Amino acid sequence: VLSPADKTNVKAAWGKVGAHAGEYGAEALERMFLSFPTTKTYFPHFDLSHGSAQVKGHGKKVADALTNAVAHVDDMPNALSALSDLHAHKLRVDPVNFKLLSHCLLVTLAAHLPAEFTPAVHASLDKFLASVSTVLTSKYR
Amino acid sequence: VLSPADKTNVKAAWGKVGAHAGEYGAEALERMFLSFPTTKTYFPHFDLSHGSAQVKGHGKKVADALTNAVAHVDDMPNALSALSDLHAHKLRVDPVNFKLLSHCLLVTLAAHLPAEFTPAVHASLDKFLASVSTVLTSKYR
Amino acid sequence: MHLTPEEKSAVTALWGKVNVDEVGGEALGRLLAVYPWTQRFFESFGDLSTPDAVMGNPKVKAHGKKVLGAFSDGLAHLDNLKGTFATLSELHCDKLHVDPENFRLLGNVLVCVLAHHFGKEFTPPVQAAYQKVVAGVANALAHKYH
Amino acid sequence: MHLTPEEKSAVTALWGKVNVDEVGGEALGRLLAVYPWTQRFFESFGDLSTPDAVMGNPKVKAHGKKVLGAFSDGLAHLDNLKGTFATLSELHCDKLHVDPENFRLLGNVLVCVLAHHFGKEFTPPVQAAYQKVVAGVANALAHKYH
Ligand code: HEM
Ligand code: HEM
Ligand code: HEM
Ligand code: HEM
Repeated sequence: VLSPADKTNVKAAWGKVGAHAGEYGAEALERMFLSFPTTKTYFPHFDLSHGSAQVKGHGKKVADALTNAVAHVDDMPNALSALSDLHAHKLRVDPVNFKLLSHCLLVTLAAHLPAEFTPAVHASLDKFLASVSTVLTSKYR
Repeated sequence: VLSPADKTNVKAAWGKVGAHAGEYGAEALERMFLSFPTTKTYFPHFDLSHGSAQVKGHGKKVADALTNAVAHVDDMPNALSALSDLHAHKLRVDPVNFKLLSHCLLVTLAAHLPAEFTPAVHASLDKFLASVSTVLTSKYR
Repeated sequence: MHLTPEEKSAVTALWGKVNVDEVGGEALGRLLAVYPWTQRFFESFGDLSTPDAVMGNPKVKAHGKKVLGAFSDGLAHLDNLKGTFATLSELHCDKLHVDPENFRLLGNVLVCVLAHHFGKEFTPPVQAAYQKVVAGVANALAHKYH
Repeated sequence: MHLTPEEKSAVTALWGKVNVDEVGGEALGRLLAVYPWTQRFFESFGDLSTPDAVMGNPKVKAHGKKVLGAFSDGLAHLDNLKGTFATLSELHCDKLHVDPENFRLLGNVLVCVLAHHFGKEFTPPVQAAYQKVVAGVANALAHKYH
């Protein structure tokens, strides 16, 4: 589980993203669709072209949800509940895909935060996102 | 998250394994080493030849653990806590291999218990074993 | 498909004895009940809320046979699963939008079912061979994704 | 390994900028720090207690460069990875007993490292070529396992 230092590293790094979080969400998804094309199977109704506005729009919905997880770092299972229902009952997304989203998020967080992406923080993020992904996947059956 | 109907099916199925826990345990490991040979890397000090005394030996240990899991079904995280400390701090086993053993358990239970392996019980055990695994790979970092 | 002439044989000899109607239906049935997120692709099949429902649904029973039938053609094309499945890959990717990861779930359920029908005969060595077989098949069903 | 020539260019073109001495050290170091279970493998390297301890251990940096030098061999042979790595495949299996999944993690941490150094230059499309190459390499390191 997230240790104090983990929550500390996570808040510092997320805080530097600040305003740019919406554009990171989109760079994130974009990296995902390009490197792991199977993920697209879930977005056949979106336009997945470089720059698509449906992709930026969604990018922001995703970052906004990571921000609110940081904000409630100590109560994530109840803070992300709705999202946990949506992905399990309506969208029905295979859990392996979440580890690919997370990996592209680190790549994204790493290409914009050279000063801040140390080993320890890299270890605190990986843990955060895995913990985000577990909650979101928690009600599959 | 195990429901009560889930818990009830498990208790039953295992109950019929009754005194063959071990034979099954060993069979499962044999099925695993053979179908997913990369799992052998965790047992370089074992005599993995067919019908080896170590595999069986080890078959039981694993089975007795599942039996304790079933009996403490509502409170696994405490009943398997030592085992967790073991698999994470000492053995350090990559969490993927857990899915491979589980599948080899189901396949063994399926081949030995025709009548009890209904699709409902199949689905139950599948959640049951994955629940053991989460608990066994939870103290990792 | 690094299959040994002995593996190639093991598979082959045991399929011969398979009742395709029953197995196919059961694989699909179990697939949908154990890993219920797959129900998403089949909303037009009707009541798929409980195992007894999923297992009793005749559209499921019928699609199952078709699936296994395409599995059967594959065993007869073991050295070129890709060509044998190209067109199926595209359909599943381009028209149906199915995540290939389901393919693996199907192969694994598929193997469970077989050990349920043949009991003692479905030995570790036999399983081992089939595990390569279903994995060659999922990878071929997902070979033309883009 | 479906590598298109653009993908080859992107890959080759970029790798020509890597100070392998340093990146290999960073990668191995990070592998050991973000997933400390891997440590089970290098008890002979001394202090691995904390980030700094890991990141600055000279047996780590020295090992990092040995690994990366082998990755480079690989990029000079993207058409026979399985051939390039067969002896390093046997080694890792028959003598070091290393689960191949660790190859996958290393691969991904390396993608992370590449990204860290080159910033905007690691464009989405570039990463994508890389994810294939590290996948290729991991399969090639996995092949002679038995
Ligand atoms: C950190 C992991 C993830 C988070 C925080 C996240 C969050 C969200 C959020 C906030 C929404 C918008 C909900 C709304 O409509 O009100 C959403 C929807 C959605 N997400 Fe996720 N998601 C994650 C991972 C995934 C991945 C792995 C997939 C599968 C590739 C995925 C696919 C989708 C899809 C298809 C929608 C519906 C979009 C639409 O039809 O407009 N998400 N998610
Ligand atoms: C289904 C979940 C699993 C359970 C319940 C389980 C159970 C056990 C038990 C009871 C022990 C004995 C510890 C003792 O000495 O008292 C053990 C040890 C061990 N386990 Fe697991 N196991 C599981 C999965 C796995 C996984 C997937 C692997 C790796 C392939 C694994 C590898 C090992 C190894 C290498 C030992 C050391 C045994 C020796 O050297 O004698 N186990 N396990
Ligand atoms: C053994 C691997 C699989 C094979 C061989 C297979 C094969 C087939 C075949 C032959 C068709 C017939 C369509 C036609 O004749 O034009 C079909 C349809 C379909 N497959 Fe699969 N499939 C497999 C796995 C999956 C699974 C894992 C999914 C996800 C749950 C899936 C989803 C579908 C859907 C939604 C259809 C169309 C159903 C309809 O028309 O109502 N398939 N498949
Ligand atoms: C790119 C993937 C990898 C490559 C190219 C690679 C390559 C190498 C090479 C060239 C050696 C030196 C061979 C020798 O001493 O004869 C080596 C040694 C070793 N490798 Fe890997 N390796 C990779 C990934 C891994 C990872 C993920 C692990 C496990 C964490 C690992 C474990 C080891 C160990 C334990 C040694 C011997 C350590 C020692 O010298 O005491 N390798 N590796």
